[PDB]
Amino acid sequence: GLMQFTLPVRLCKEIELFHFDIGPFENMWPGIFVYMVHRSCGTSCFELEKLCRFIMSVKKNYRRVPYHNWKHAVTVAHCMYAILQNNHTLFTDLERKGLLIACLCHDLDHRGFSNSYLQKFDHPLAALYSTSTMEQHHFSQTVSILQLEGHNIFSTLSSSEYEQVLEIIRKAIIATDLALYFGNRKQLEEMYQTGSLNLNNQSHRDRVIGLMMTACDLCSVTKLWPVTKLTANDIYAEFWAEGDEMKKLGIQPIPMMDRDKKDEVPQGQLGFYNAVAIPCYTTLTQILPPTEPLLKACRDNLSQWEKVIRGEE
Ligand SMILES: O=c1ccn(-c2cccc(OC(F)(F)F)c2)nc1-c1ccnn1-c1cccc2ccccc12
Ligand SMILES: [Mg+2]
Ligand SMILES: [Zn+2]
Repeated sequence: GLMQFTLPVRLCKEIELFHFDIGPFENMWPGIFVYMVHRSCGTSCFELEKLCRFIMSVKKNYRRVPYHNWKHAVTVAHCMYAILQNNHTLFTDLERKGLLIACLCHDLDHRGFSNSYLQKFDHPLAALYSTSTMEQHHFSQTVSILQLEGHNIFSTLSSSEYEQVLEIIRKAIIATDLALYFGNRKQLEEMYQTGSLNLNNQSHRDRVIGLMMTACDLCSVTKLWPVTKLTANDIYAEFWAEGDEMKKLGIQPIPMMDRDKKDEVPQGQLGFYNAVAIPCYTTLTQILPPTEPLLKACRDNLSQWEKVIRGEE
């Protein structure tokens, strides 16, 4: 109860910023996460012993893939922590508890393959869940680990609150299906411009939480250029592996995933910042003004990719 997790000075300060990188020391990421729960939610909200057992089982269930790994889980949870701390009074005690857990678990047991590949391979998970295939898996895994012994970190919640928080986590995880993002932002933009957006409408909160989730999940594009540049390697290493597996099924993959078309990447990153990332942080800044740093940093990197194309690096 009196055991305040503290970080070294540079981490204690840099962690409050949106562009924080959690660094190369795996063994520190669990301390970083707990520190974020304690600051974001209270020393009270979870039982330190049960939390630690839960974190470690979740770590154990992320795989050794180039990008969709434990480090991504904790990076996405850090961004969410940054948003919650910069919007201190907009969110309930339960949302804060559930949203940091949703992010840590959002990519549980990812193998580095898109829903498309699962469908074209005819993976058993594609029979079980037709849409948002991996995302229903990730939630289903979160529920599994919650149900292990000494792992129920929500035990002190009523039956009501327990169902509300698991329903926050489910929508949160589902919303990381980028196919769902496009229509979700369209609707939030229209509600905001015609002034009908209302954070008491549970239907509207749900949409806003989904957009935060897209924003946290994309947050590699909001880091300082050297971090963004080096993460793109990890992202594309998974893309090229999936393309290889597409070719193995007798299917020319889209160029994004074709490793023979490495040369087309910088223009592909342009597409994605213009079509996906910039729109995402624009609409999110309109709803939650204090998240502006993510937009600025995203623009900064869009600009860094244009420099790549113009042979200035
Ligand atoms: O640089 C990029 C170029 C293209 N896509 C992309 C486009 C279209 C569908 C798409 O998802 C799919 F691969 F499942 F098909 C990814 N994403 C990124 C990117 C930047 C930061 N994160 N990130 C992501 C990399 C890999 C899975 C991501 C999943 C969701 C959001 C961002 C994901
Ligand atoms: Mg995912
Ligand atoms: Zn993710």
